[PDB]
Amino acid sequence: GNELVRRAARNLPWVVTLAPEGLNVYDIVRTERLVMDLDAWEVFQNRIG
Amino acid sequence: PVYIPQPRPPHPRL
Amino acid sequence: MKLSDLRPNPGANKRRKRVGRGPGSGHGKTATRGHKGQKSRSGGLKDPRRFEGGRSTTLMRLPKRGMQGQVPGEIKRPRYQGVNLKDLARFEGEVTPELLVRAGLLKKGYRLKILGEGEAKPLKVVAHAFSKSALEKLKAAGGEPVLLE
Amino acid sequence: PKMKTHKGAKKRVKITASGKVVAMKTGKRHLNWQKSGKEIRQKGRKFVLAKPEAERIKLLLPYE
Amino acid sequence: MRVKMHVKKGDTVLVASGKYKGRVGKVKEVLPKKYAVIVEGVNIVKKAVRVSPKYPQGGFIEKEAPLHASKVRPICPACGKPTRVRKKFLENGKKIRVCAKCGGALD
RNA sequence: ACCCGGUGAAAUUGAACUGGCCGUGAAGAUGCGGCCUACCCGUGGCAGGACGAAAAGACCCCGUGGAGCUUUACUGCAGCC
RNA sequence: GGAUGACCCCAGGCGGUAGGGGAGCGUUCCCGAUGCCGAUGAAGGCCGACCCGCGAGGGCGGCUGGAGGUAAGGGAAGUGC
RNA sequence: GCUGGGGCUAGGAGUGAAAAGCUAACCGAGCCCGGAGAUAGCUGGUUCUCCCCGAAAUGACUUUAGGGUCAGCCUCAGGCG
RNA sequence: CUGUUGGGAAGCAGCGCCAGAGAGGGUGAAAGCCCCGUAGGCGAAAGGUGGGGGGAUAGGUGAGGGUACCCGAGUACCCCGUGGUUCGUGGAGCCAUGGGGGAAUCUGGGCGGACCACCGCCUAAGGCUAAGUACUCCGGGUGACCGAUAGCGCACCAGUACCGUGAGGGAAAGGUGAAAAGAACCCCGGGAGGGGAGUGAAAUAGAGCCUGAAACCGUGGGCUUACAAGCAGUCACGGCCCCGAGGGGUUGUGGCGUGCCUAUUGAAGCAUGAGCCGGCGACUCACGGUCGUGGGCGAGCUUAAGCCGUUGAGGCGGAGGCGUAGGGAAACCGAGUCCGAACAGGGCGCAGCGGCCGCAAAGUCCGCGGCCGUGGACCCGAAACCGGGC
RNA sequence: GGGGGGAACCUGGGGAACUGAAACAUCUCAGUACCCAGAGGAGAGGAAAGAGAAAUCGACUCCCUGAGUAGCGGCGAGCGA
Ligand SMILES: [Mg+2]
Ligand SMILES: [Mg+2]
Ligand SMILES: [Mg+2]
Ligand SMILES: [Mg+2]
Ligand SMILES: [Mg+2]
Ligand SMILES: [Mg+2]
Ligand SMILES: [Mg+2]
Ligand SMILES: [Mg+2]
Ligand SMILES: [Mg+2]
Ligand SMILES: [Mg+2]
Ligand SMILES: [Mg+2]
Ligand SMILES: [Mg+2]
Ligand SMILES: [Mg+2]
Ligand SMILES: [Mg+2]
Ligand SMILES: [Mg+2]
Ligand SMILES: [Mg+2]
Ligand SMILES: [Mg+2]
Ligand SMILES: [Mg+2]
Ligand SMILES: [Mg+2]
Ligand SMILES: [Mg+2]
Ligand SMILES: [Mg+2]
Ligand SMILES: [Mg+2]
Ligand SMILES: [Mg+2]
Ligand SMILES: [Mg+2]
Ligand SMILES: [Mg+2]
Ligand SMILES: [Mg+2]
Ligand SMILES: [Mg+2]
Ligand SMILES: [Mg+2]
Ligand SMILES: [Mg+2]
Ligand SMILES: [Mg+2]
Ligand SMILES: [Mg+2]
Ligand SMILES: [Mg+2]
Ligand SMILES: [Mg+2]
Ligand SMILES: [Mg+2]
Ligand SMILES: [Mg+2]
Ligand SMILES: [Mg+2]
Ligand SMILES: [Mg+2]
Ligand SMILES: [Mg+2]
Ligand SMILES: [Mg+2]
Ligand SMILES: [Mg+2]
Ligand SMILES: [Mg+2]
Ligand SMILES: [Mg+2]
Ligand SMILES: [Mg+2]
Ligand SMILES: [Mg+2]
Ligand SMILES: [Mg+2]
Ligand SMILES: [Mg+2]
Ligand SMILES: [Mg+2]
Ligand SMILES: [Mg+2]
Ligand SMILES: [Mg+2]
Ligand SMILES: [Mg+2]
Ligand SMILES: [Mg+2]
Ligand SMILES: [Mg+2]
Ligand SMILES: [Mg+2]
Ligand SMILES: [Mg+2]
Ligand SMILES: [Mg+2]
Ligand SMILES: [Mg+2]
Ligand SMILES: [Mg+2]
Ligand SMILES: [Mg+2]
Ligand SMILES: [Mg+2]
Ligand SMILES: [Mg+2]
Ligand SMILES: [Mg+2]
Ligand SMILES: [Mg+2]
Ligand SMILES: [Mg+2]
Ligand SMILES: [Mg+2]
Ligand SMILES: [Mg+2]
Ligand SMILES: [Mg+2]
Ligand SMILES: [Mg+2]
Ligand SMILES: [Mg+2]
Ligand SMILES: [Mg+2]
Ligand SMILES: [Mg+2]
Ligand SMILES: [Mg+2]
Ligand SMILES: [Mg+2]
Ligand SMILES: [Mg+2]
Ligand SMILES: [Mg+2]
Ligand SMILES: [Mg+2]
Ligand SMILES: [Mg+2]
Ligand SMILES: [Mg+2]
Ligand SMILES: [Mg+2]
Ligand SMILES: [Mg+2]
Ligand SMILES: [Mg+2]
Ligand SMILES: [Mg+2]
Ligand SMILES: [Mg+2]
Ligand SMILES: [Mg+2]
Ligand SMILES: [Mg+2]
Ligand SMILES: [Mg+2]
Ligand SMILES: [Mg+2]
Ligand SMILES: [Mg+2]
Ligand SMILES: [Mg+2]
Ligand SMILES: [Mg+2]
Ligand SMILES: [Mg+2]
Ligand SMILES: [Mg+2]
Ligand SMILES: [Mg+2]
Ligand SMILES: [Mg+2]
Ligand SMILES: [Mg+2]
Ligand SMILES: [Mg+2]
Ligand SMILES: [Mg+2]
Ligand SMILES: [Mg+2]
Ligand SMILES: [Mg+2]
Ligand SMILES: [Mg+2]
Ligand SMILES: [Mg+2]
Ligand SMILES: [Mg+2]
Ligand SMILES: [Mg+2]
Ligand SMILES: [Mg+2]
Ligand SMILES: [Mg+2]
Ligand SMILES: [Mg+2]
Ligand SMILES: [Mg+2]
Ligand SMILES: [Mg+2]
Ligand SMILES: [Mg+2]
Ligand SMILES: [Mg+2]
Ligand SMILES: [Mg+2]
Ligand SMILES: [Mg+2]
Ligand SMILES: [Mg+2]
Ligand SMILES: [Mg+2]
Ligand SMILES: [Mg+2]
Ligand SMILES: [Mg+2]
Ligand SMILES: [Mg+2]
Ligand SMILES: [Mg+2]
Ligand SMILES: [Mg+2]
Ligand SMILES: [Mg+2]
Ligand SMILES: [Mg+2]
Ligand SMILES: [Mg+2]
Ligand SMILES: [Mg+2]
Ligand SMILES: [Mg+2]
Ligand SMILES: [Mg+2]
Ligand SMILES: [Mg+2]
Ligand SMILES: [Mg+2]
Ligand SMILES: [Mg+2]
Ligand SMILES: [Mg+2]
Ligand SMILES: [Mg+2]
Ligand SMILES: [Mg+2]
Ligand SMILES: [Mg+2]
Ligand SMILES: [Mg+2]
Ligand SMILES: [Mg+2]
Ligand SMILES: [Mg+2]
Ligand SMILES: [Mg+2]
Ligand SMILES: [Mg+2]
Ligand SMILES: [Mg+2]
Ligand SMILES: [Mg+2]
Ligand SMILES: [Mg+2]
Ligand SMILES: [Mg+2]
Ligand SMILES: [Mg+2]
Ligand SMILES: [Mg+2]
Ligand SMILES: [Mg+2]
Ligand SMILES: [Mg+2]
Ligand SMILES: [Mg+2]
Ligand SMILES: [Mg+2]
Ligand SMILES: [Mg+2]
Ligand SMILES: [Mg+2]
Ligand SMILES: [Mg+2]
Ligand SMILES: [Mg+2]
Ligand SMILES: [Mg+2]
Ligand SMILES: [Mg+2]
Ligand SMILES: [Mg+2]
Ligand SMILES: [Mg+2]
Ligand SMILES: [Mg+2]
Ligand SMILES: [Mg+2]
Ligand SMILES: [Mg+2]
Ligand SMILES: [Mg+2]
Ligand SMILES: [Mg+2]
Ligand SMILES: [Mg+2]
Ligand SMILES: [Mg+2]
Ligand SMILES: [Mg+2]
Ligand SMILES: [Mg+2]
Ligand SMILES: [Mg+2]
Ligand SMILES: [Mg+2]
Ligand SMILES: [Mg+2]
Ligand SMILES: [Mg+2]
Ligand SMILES: [Mg+2]
Ligand SMILES: [Mg+2]
Ligand SMILES: [Mg+2]
Ligand SMILES: [Mg+2]
Ligand SMILES: [Mg+2]
Ligand SMILES: [Mg+2]
Ligand SMILES: [Mg+2]
Ligand SMILES: [Mg+2]
Ligand SMILES: [Mg+2]
Ligand SMILES: [Mg+2]
Ligand SMILES: [Mg+2]
Ligand SMILES: [Mg+2]
Ligand SMILES: [Mg+2]
Ligand SMILES: [Mg+2]
Ligand SMILES: [Mg+2]
Ligand SMILES: [Mg+2]
Ligand SMILES: [Mg+2]
Ligand SMILES: [Mg+2]
Ligand SMILES: [Mg+2]
Ligand SMILES: [Mg+2]
Ligand SMILES: [Mg+2]
Ligand SMILES: [Mg+2]
Ligand SMILES: [Mg+2]
Ligand SMILES: [Mg+2]
Ligand SMILES: [Mg+2]
Ligand SMILES: [Mg+2]
Ligand SMILES: [Mg+2]
Ligand SMILES: [Mg+2]
Ligand SMILES: [Mg+2]
Ligand SMILES: [Mg+2]
Ligand SMILES: [Mg+2]
Ligand SMILES: [Mg+2]
Ligand SMILES: [Mg+2]
Ligand SMILES: [Mg+2]
Ligand SMILES: [Mg+2]
Ligand SMILES: [Mg+2]
Ligand SMILES: [Mg+2]
Ligand SMILES: [Mg+2]
Ligand SMILES: [Mg+2]
Ligand SMILES: [Mg+2]
Ligand SMILES: [Mg+2]
Ligand SMILES: [Mg+2]
Ligand SMILES: [Mg+2]
Ligand SMILES: [Mg+2]
Ligand SMILES: [Mg+2]
Ligand SMILES: [Mg+2]
Ligand SMILES: [Mg+2]
Ligand SMILES: [Mg+2]
Ligand SMILES: [Mg+2]
Ligand SMILES: [Mg+2]
Ligand SMILES: [Mg+2]
Ligand SMILES: [Mg+2]
Ligand SMILES: [Mg+2]
Ligand SMILES: [Mg+2]
Ligand SMILES: [Mg+2]
Ligand SMILES: [Zn+2]
Repeated sequence: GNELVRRAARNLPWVVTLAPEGLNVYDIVRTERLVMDLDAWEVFQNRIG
Repeated sequence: PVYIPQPRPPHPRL
Repeated sequence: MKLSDLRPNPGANKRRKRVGRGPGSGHGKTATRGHKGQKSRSGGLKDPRRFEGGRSTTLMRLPKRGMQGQVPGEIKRPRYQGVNLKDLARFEGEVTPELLVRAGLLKKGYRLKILGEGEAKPLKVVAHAFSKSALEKLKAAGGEPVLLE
Repeated sequence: PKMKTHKGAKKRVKITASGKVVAMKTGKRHLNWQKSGKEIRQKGRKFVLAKPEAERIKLLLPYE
Repeated sequence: MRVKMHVKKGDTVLVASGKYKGRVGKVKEVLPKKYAVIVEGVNIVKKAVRVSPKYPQGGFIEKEAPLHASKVRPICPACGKPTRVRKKFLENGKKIRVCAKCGGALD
């Protein structure tokens, strides 16, 4: 959810930036490994309840 | 081409 | 699991049938249509559900029956939908119509009528009508019907 | 556009619970004076259309 | 509105690419519409001239061919390096081109 | 018209290495059979065949096609009473 | 047979129009792709008596060409004369 | 009588010493654009490859007869055996 | 930034650096850092806008009690003729109104499907009213959109050339090269064209210009043919030429041999179509249905329009739909119901596999496929009909 | 102040036929095509002499749904709140 962190990471060829409200499977599968906030893991856990 | 000359009539096979 | 690995199960995405694309296909030339009829033409036949080639059709030679209605249309009257006891087996305490819409058992705008199929439970059952059977089963089992109106 | 119901069908036919198509016997609208009792009696009943015709009519009743 | 010339007539530029990469010379002329510049003594080409007045005996003449204006980097009149141009705002409100490596002005 | 110099079309055209008879064949064959005949390629001529060319037969029938016309065919409208 | 296409063995079927059904080839485009092939030569062209495939096709090699092309695995159609 | 110039009358309408003549090189109803991709139970055409199966030209009914509906006959899937 | 191949570096190599900027386009080939950009910011004297923020103005506003003054006239209302509505004369109301007749002012009038009563709803015969809706000449963004026979008719000086009296019809035609360095000068020639010289990485890239297929025309060479019968090939063997116990080209003799497509009972057929080559060219889509199939969930399944977010991120939304009960014309009853007097008969209906947990399934949602209905619905083709113009 | 123009869109005044009903006339196509008037950046509509059964709702417009339901119909083809 942190705007500053997605700002810092956006431009790298190997990083796909995403907010938690945005987590889709295509982006998860497009990428090799997944990295999440504890704050964002809370939203993912909420949306699959 | 734009204009067709009419064809001859047939022989009357009547 | 990467994109190169994502795959529909065998048989989920069938290929289409393409007519008119050559002799090897077995579907070329006449495009699986036969030779030379109304049905081969673009536009085809009349409604093959009704039309019988000009003769009186097997539907139209059957007699009508009952009131079909007339202008100005439907007559508004109380409409009843039934719910058997075996459907109520999932509830405890009370049952009402408003509660059975949320279960998906009773449509909206219909009045509640309990029917006899099943086993009654000691329940409070509020409804616009009861069966001769549902009433007997319900009493004999400790439940409480409440005919509302 | 969505199919329309054939209204001639809805006025002559009913679709039973298993999908049989049921209609009134034909033949006693008139000319009944010299008919049997066995004849009018039996023609007061319904009957089950033959399978190939029933399935045609069921396609005309898309929302029953 | 205008074609963006990062380089003007008269300033010394370095040719950064092509058969003449490394050369240094003054911008003789800027042709905006073609996005090109002529650099002194760079892109020499032979041109056939018909026997005529002004060219009796005819033959050929040495001519300086146009260079894509992207193949050209100005040499800083202070630090002497080639450089990109920045825009510095004077207190006057005017704006000058200024070298990036050091900080000098290139006018 | 013909020959020489100059300029140079056309319909048509599955491809062709395109003969006669007697048969055969969807019933009138250069193309199949059996014979007979026949070296290769042109030029001027004739019109028997290539079921020659041209025109998706006018006749005829067919289509629950069309149009003009008619009347004590049907049903309307104008007009008139 | 071994153990549910992992290859082997024995037996049988395999003329085909309308038509049913199955399995595949290739064309354009998308994801794979901020990748990978590419001036030590892309696509397209022209050859080939070579290799793989029953086939549709795919390779590979030489010439031409001079700047593009695009895998395995999938997705969509203005898809084969 | 013929003729120049200037004008008027048109589409189910004009004009016609009457031929259904003529109304811009085809008039039993002008031309253009539009409805419009009218409708055509008719004719024509319908494009890669391989593998398995493989019809019918009948019956009944039909302003039907070279078109259809149902059945018969082909094919695929699932079931019974 | 440097080196290296190269006509050319952005390719490759070595060492770095920026990134809220690695969207994209250029530059001699393939560049985050060369150029134009991009992210992120900034910006109007003048004109236009200003639905937002503020101010002003217009404007607006009580009770009882009496009185019965006003409350939209050729109108309501009835009848005749019609239109509108789902309503085609129907039991035909309602709204509208061409013709006739023709009121009342709230104890007035209209409506709730002829009509009457009752219970109700509403106040006709004056006007105005933003927003949410439609469209795309116009500007911008973006495509599992086209790529010069495509995409608009027009990438190009096209609604032009040209055709038509006119209304109207209506094309074709893009590309040298990185850079004109677009070939001085000489030779043949009237010119055109060429041969040299010169430019270029490349000149069968030379402007009649990228690539440059096919039909088609020619020059050169290998084999071959003037006693021979032919859907033109195929099988065999032999000769000659080429390439290196084999292969390629050719074809002399022998054998066999009725083009392709279409239509047909039946075609080589003397039945149709086609000169030949290149390119264009015909079963689709949307919504609904019906089977089948791949999944999700399962007495349940599923959202629509919208709302929020994103800027190729998804979520919310349960209104509604299908299913959970059938039978009957219906009232109605209900695991039953309908006919019937019937406790009669008959029609149409009613009832998973293991070990409380697991597999499965009614059903439903989505994807895919075949087929069906509605649309032009596989593509091309009438003769005609109709409207408005010329 | 008007007049004239503007690609579509809007409202009003008029208003076809092919076609479909496998013929055809009522019906369909369709108040569509088109002609005319007017308007504007939108137009129309709009503040109940409403709806229609709720002892209810509260202007109009637009979208979803209700619903191919109610009904309409040579009770045909179809049309459709
Ligand atoms: Mg990024
Ligand atoms: Mg990134
Ligand atoms: Mg990535
Ligand atoms: Mg002729
Ligand atoms: Mg598919
Ligand atoms: Mg298939
Ligand atoms: Mg295909
Ligand atoms: Mg084929
Ligand atoms: Mg077949
Ligand atoms: Mg066909
Ligand atoms: Mg078919
Ligand atoms: Mg056919
Ligand atoms: Mg046939
Ligand atoms: Mg046939
Ligand atoms: Mg055919
Ligand atoms: Mg036939
Ligand atoms: Mg047929
Ligand atoms: Mg059939
Ligand atoms: Mg058609
Ligand atoms: Mg048809
Ligand atoms: Mg009949
Ligand atoms: Mg009746
Ligand atoms: Mg009903
Ligand atoms: Mg009916
Ligand atoms: Mg019934
Ligand atoms: Mg009777
Ligand atoms: Mg008797
Ligand atoms: Mg008797
Ligand atoms: Mg009797
Ligand atoms: Mg009886
Ligand atoms: Mg429904
Ligand atoms: Mg500037
Ligand atoms: Mg200044
Ligand atoms: Mg001589
Ligand atoms: Mg001569
Ligand atoms: Mg001449
Ligand atoms: Mg010629
Ligand atoms: Mg030959
Ligand atoms: Mg000969
Ligand atoms: Mg004979
Ligand atoms: Mg004979
Ligand atoms: Mg003979
Ligand atoms: Mg012969
Ligand atoms: Mg022969
Ligand atoms: Mg023979
Ligand atoms: Mg012979
Ligand atoms: Mg012979
Ligand atoms: Mg002889
Ligand atoms: Mg001769
Ligand atoms: Mg002759
Ligand atoms: Mg002859
Ligand atoms: Mg002759
Ligand atoms: Mg001929
Ligand atoms: Mg014809
Ligand atoms: Mg004929
Ligand atoms: Mg003829
Ligand atoms: Mg005849
Ligand atoms: Mg006739
Ligand atoms: Mg007839
Ligand atoms: Mg007929
Ligand atoms: Mg007729
Ligand atoms: Mg006529
Ligand atoms: Mg007629
Ligand atoms: Mg008169
Ligand atoms: Mg075998
Ligand atoms: Mg076979
Ligand atoms: Mg494919
Ligand atoms: Mg990408
Ligand atoms: Mg490389
Ligand atoms: Mg190179
Ligand atoms: Mg090469
Ligand atoms: Mg390719
Ligand atoms: Mg390509
Ligand atoms: Mg190959
Ligand atoms: Mg190549
Ligand atoms: Mg490129
Ligand atoms: Mg690809
Ligand atoms: Mg792929
Ligand atoms: Mg994928
Ligand atoms: Mg196509
Ligand atoms: Mg005179
Ligand atoms: Mg005169
Ligand atoms: Mg005159
Ligand atoms: Mg006159
Ligand atoms: Mg006139
Ligand atoms: Mg006049
Ligand atoms: Mg006129
Ligand atoms: Mg006329
Ligand atoms: Mg007429
Ligand atoms: Mg007349
Ligand atoms: Mg006269
Ligand atoms: Mg004319
Ligand atoms: Mg004339
Ligand atoms: Mg004329
Ligand atoms: Mg017009
Ligand atoms: Mg039409
Ligand atoms: Mg059409
Ligand atoms: Mg017709
Ligand atoms: Mg067989
Ligand atoms: Mg028969
Ligand atoms: Mg007949
Ligand atoms: Mg006959
Ligand atoms: Mg017929
Ligand atoms: Mg059948
Ligand atoms: Mg059998
Ligand atoms: Mg079957
Ligand atoms: Mg070098
Ligand atoms: Mg470098
Ligand atoms: Mg490097
Ligand atoms: Mg980029
Ligand atoms: Mg970006
Ligand atoms: Mg790269
Ligand atoms: Mg690239
Ligand atoms: Mg770049
Ligand atoms: Mg780039
Ligand atoms: Mg910005
Ligand atoms: Mg900016
Ligand atoms: Mg009074
Ligand atoms: Mg009236
Ligand atoms: Mg009416
Ligand atoms: Mg009426
Ligand atoms: Mg009527
Ligand atoms: Mg009625
Ligand atoms: Mg009415
Ligand atoms: Mg009234
Ligand atoms: Mg009225
Ligand atoms: Mg009136
Ligand atoms: Mg009152
Ligand atoms: Mg009163
Ligand atoms: Mg009234
Ligand atoms: Mg009312
Ligand atoms: Mg009343
Ligand atoms: Mg009211
Ligand atoms: Mg009033
Ligand atoms: Mg008022
Ligand atoms: Mg207004
Ligand atoms: Mg509005
Ligand atoms: Mg404007
Ligand atoms: Mg635009
Ligand atoms: Mg644009
Ligand atoms: Mg492109
Ligand atoms: Mg072109
Ligand atoms: Mg073009
Ligand atoms: Mg081209
Ligand atoms: Mg093309
Ligand atoms: Mg194209
Ligand atoms: Mg053009
Ligand atoms: Mg344009
Ligand atoms: Mg021109
Ligand atoms: Mg002219
Ligand atoms: Mg002219
Ligand atoms: Mg035009
Ligand atoms: Mg160029
Ligand atoms: Mg250029
Ligand atoms: Mg270059
Ligand atoms: Mg000379
Ligand atoms: Mg010259
Ligand atoms: Mg020469
Ligand atoms: Mg020269
Ligand atoms: Mg080179
Ligand atoms: Mg070349
Ligand atoms: Mg070249
Ligand atoms: Mg090029
Ligand atoms: Mg060339
Ligand atoms: Mg050439
Ligand atoms: Mg030769
Ligand atoms: Mg001899
Ligand atoms: Mg010899
Ligand atoms: Mg022969
Ligand atoms: Mg031998
Ligand atoms: Mg040999
Ligand atoms: Mg040999
Ligand atoms: Mg031989
Ligand atoms: Mg063939
Ligand atoms: Mg025929
Ligand atoms: Mg025949
Ligand atoms: Mg022959
Ligand atoms: Mg012949
Ligand atoms: Mg022939
Ligand atoms: Mg024929
Ligand atoms: Mg043909
Ligand atoms: Mg021709
Ligand atoms: Mg040829
Ligand atoms: Mg072709
Ligand atoms: Mg299809
Ligand atoms: Mg389906
Ligand atoms: Mg499904
Ligand atoms: Mg699910
Ligand atoms: Mg399950
Ligand atoms: Mg849900
Ligand atoms: Mg029973
Ligand atoms: Mg009874
Ligand atoms: Mg039973
Ligand atoms: Mg399921
Ligand atoms: Mg079907
Ligand atoms: Mg359509
Ligand atoms: Mg279609
Ligand atoms: Mg279809
Ligand atoms: Mg047509
Ligand atoms: Mg007529
Ligand atoms: Mg007429
Ligand atoms: Mg007319
Ligand atoms: Mg007119
Ligand atoms: Mg105006
Ligand atoms: Mg109107
Ligand atoms: Mg109108
Ligand atoms: Mg009229
Ligand atoms: Mg008419
Ligand atoms: Mg009509
Ligand atoms: Mg008609
Ligand atoms: Mg039509
Ligand atoms: Mg009809
Ligand atoms: Mg018909
Ligand atoms: Mg007729
Ligand atoms: Mg109408
Ligand atoms: Mg106006
Ligand atoms: Mg607006
Ligand atoms: Mg407005
Ligand atoms: Mg108004
Ligand atoms: Mg008021
Ligand atoms: Mg209708
Ligand atoms: Mg209507
Ligand atoms: Zn400096």
